[PDB]
Amino acid sequence: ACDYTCGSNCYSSSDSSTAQAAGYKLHEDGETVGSNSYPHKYNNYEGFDFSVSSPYYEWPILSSGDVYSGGSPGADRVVFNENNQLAGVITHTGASGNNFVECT
Ligand SMILES: Nc1nc2c(ncn2[C@@H]2O[C@H](CO)[C@@H](O)[C@H]2OP(=O)(O)O)c(=O)[nH]1
Ligand SMILES: [Ca+2]
Repeated sequence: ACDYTCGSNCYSSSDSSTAQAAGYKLHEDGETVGSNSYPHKYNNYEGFDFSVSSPYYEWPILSSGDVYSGGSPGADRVVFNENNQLAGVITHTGASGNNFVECT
């Protein structure tokens, strides 16, 4: 079973933890990768009720199991805060335009 299901993509806790560690490290170092400059501030326009406090940052989580290092980011993201706490896993899949919906 999946811990997080983003559309058709299946993720376990280990998948999200691994992606998060990568995103947080780049955040600390003040470095970004890809044309969209990840990791970057996630404003939460959607108004998701995250249990942890802002500010939030989004970083891609890939269905291939590999850590994002540039190129196409896909539709899935892990959202973490300044304390390196996981807020949630979101996706553009099943959401209109560039909006997000939570991965169930
Ligand atoms: N839907 C959405 N996009 C966000 C949010 N925060 C930042 N963005 C960025 O705002 C722009 C319009 O959605 C995009 O460039 C998007 O970045 P990503 O596309 O990298 O997620 C947010 O809370 N919701
Ligand atoms: Ca996996």
